Amino acid sequence: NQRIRIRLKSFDHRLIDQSAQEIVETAKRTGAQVCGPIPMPTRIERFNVLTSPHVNKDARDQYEIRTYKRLIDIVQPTDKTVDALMKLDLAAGVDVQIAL
Amino acid sequence: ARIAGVNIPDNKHAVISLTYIFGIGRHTAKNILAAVGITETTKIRELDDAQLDAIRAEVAKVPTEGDLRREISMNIKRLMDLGCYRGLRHRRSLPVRGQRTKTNARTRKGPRKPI
Amino acid sequence: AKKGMINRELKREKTVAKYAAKRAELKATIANVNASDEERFEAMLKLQALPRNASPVRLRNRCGLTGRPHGYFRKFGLSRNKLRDTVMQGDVPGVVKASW
Amino acid sequence: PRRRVVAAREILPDPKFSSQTIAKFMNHVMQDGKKSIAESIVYGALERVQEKNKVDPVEFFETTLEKVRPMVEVVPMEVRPSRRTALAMRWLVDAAAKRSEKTMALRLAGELLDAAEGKGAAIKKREDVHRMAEAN
Amino acid sequence: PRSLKKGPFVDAHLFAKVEAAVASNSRKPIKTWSRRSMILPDFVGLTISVHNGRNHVPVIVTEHMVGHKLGEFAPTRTYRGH
Amino acid sequence: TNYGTGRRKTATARVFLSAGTGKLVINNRTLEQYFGRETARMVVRQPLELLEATEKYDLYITVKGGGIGGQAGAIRHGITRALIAADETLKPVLRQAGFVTRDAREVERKKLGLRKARKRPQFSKR
RNA sequence: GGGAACUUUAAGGAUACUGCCAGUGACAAACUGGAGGAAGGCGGGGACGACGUCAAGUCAUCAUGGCCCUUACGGCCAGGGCUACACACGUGCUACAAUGGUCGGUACAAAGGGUUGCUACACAGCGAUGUGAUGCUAAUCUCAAAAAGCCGAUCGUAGUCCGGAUUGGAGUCUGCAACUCGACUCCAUGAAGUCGGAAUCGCUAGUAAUCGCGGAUCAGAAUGCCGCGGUGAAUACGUUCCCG
Repeated sequence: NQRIRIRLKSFDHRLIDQSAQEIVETAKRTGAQVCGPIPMPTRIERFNVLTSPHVNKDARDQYEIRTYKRLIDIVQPTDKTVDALMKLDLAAGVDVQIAL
Repeated sequence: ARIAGVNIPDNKHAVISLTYIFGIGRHTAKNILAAVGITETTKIRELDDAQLDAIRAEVAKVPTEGDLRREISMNIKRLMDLGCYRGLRHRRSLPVRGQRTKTNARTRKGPRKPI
Repeated sequence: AKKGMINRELKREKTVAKYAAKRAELKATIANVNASDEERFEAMLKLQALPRNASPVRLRNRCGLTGRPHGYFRKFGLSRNKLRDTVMQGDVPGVVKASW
Repeated sequence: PRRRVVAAREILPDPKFSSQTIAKFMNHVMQDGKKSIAESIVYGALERVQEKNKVDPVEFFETTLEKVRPMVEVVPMEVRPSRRTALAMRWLVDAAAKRSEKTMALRLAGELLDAAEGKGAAIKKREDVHRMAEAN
Repeated sequence: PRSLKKGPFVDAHLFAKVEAAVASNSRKPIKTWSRRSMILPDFVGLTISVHNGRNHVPVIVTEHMVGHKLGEFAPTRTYRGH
Repeated sequence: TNYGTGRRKTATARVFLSAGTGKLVINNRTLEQYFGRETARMVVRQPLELLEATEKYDLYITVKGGGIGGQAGAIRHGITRALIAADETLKPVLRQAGFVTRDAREVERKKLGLRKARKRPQFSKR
């Protein structure tokens, strides 16, 4: 019943999807059964920034930053699974959390 | 009916009629009616003399008209005599609780005074 | 901002950092029911006897680059003028122009 | 609009009688999106007139609206068929408000009943309109 | 106003000066910038010179002043009319 | 037996249509218990009234999101789609009635510098 | 327990091109109408601002030529002020009520925030709130009650059971500290106001109107600003007139 739960967070959805696909392929190569990746709801933060140095209240730039989240479940892990997942390299811009 | 020296309306519900007395609001009216035992939807004109006396007994337990106006007058006069900041505002007929006076002080000031 | 104002904020931050533990202990003792009323009163006097700059309500968030005291955006630690410039040239990861 | 000519909006018939006249009258009665209150008022008025006289509400309303309907407005000008109904409903609305019944539905039912036989304030308004019209 | 569970607030230096005078009986005014301190029953019978922004205004503390802050008797703005 | 999904102003309705005697239930409630104003109930009932099949079907309906009007419109759309998924030849009549069209109008976003989507603050030359 | 159907979540794709049918323009560009389709002629909205104009705005975000001060025009501190008040103007909020006020019962959202934080639940208080305690680093727990809406009762046109300014008294919380100068709670008080002159403003559809919800700043302090959804209209004959 040793289930490995992997949570991925990123600011770039292409990066997060590539990382999730690589993780899933790495697990399937070893031969475990995997569930996902499952896309969690995205967080969107918005900001209103004045563009003029002194006085133009209606002249603003609107920015946003999104946080994408993926969930992966690994069940019936082979002994090689944990070692391969730990040996997997850390891609920049993606945060990976593993819970046993 | 005459209660506490004033003639409250007779054709209204008791809980609304009792608010015509100075110093008695809706909450106090409901308190008095509950303490006496009279329902709030009963009209004044359909109450008997014993119930009126019972209501008068409860009304006598709170400051209503002359005592309350006297107390408020003394409270303001004490500040004006002491000369604190609130007393000065009362003397000058200006807002007392920190509101702006550059604009919007007409309740305290009265109608606009042309220059 | 003037350099004196920045040094003033630095000094206040250092004082807040220095007096953090004693202030927390004093407030805990104040809020401690089991302590006697005399002990709570003494703790209140001790807390009132601390230097003013020990209190954190006198800290003002300033831009990490210029020291501007208006328009802070806690998330980036930069005032709006520097935030616009740094965002629009690509130095802030994940932030893009928002349209919806 | 200078160059472009815009088509007139098409509104759905009311769910109860499938009458666009009733729907448009309800739209005129409604304020700030309270279509439920407008429906209550209009349907109450129609039920009231129906119980007073056993006549189809749609037929009664259309006959009365035709009676109140002006061929000219107010300084005389000419009007088109749409403006005729618009002004008829407009004048019919106000007199019910100035009436004295306890609810708006009762007030409007009474106003319709009084305008159908010609002793209505909307009828008086139309009389003012046309006695103004013969001036030119 | 300040919570009753905390008690009245008096600045330590002003309280010490008042206590010293009351232990003694000296009648010289006590000069202070502490406009925010609350007037206590011990203050009664003393002259406190409260700063008002540019000057120290003398206040002779009577019984009716108890419960007020010291700054209420030293106004800070000057106005005579338009 | 047959299924339909209706959408109107952020409201989604799942409709399950089978053969029966006119039973109707929305979120484990009667139509009267769910919709207070009768126009919403009439909007819900339009599709079967136009087909004269009110007592020939049983409806199991769930709805989520939106308000009373939006939910009523979504239920009508779902009922129409479920009917079409049962009898394909029924679609022209419902299309003439106008029920198969998905109403795509939605709340317009507030815009920078305006009080609302279109409303603008009061202007003065002086 | 279970299922992978449906809603949804979120990545990748398909679809609309006058494509088909019927007339016109010119023998064109174009224009008119119809079927199918979720959508038909740019389907809706956002971002994106040509060559240039105004010695337009910013030396107080920042940088920078020149000029000026150097026991002071630099630096540190406590208190005060930026909150004043015979007046005038701009932008708003709340009302003048019955399509409403109050009371009782009962429905339906979207988006966003939460670890020096949000807090289930229990006890105490009329209440702001306090104490104990539980889950949550969150599609998991929480802010949270949506409100207008529907049903019933009452009020019956009164300056009122409308309105909620002002003032008296008593409190809670943040904060070293609410006098000048905070927010909120309770009792009492109950102002102007009965729809607003000359004139003037916004808006062409999920718009106007109306109803509630969230966030940035932030110890505390929004009727402002930036967003979110609910209910949901009226009218456009036309280019004389007014503006650019």
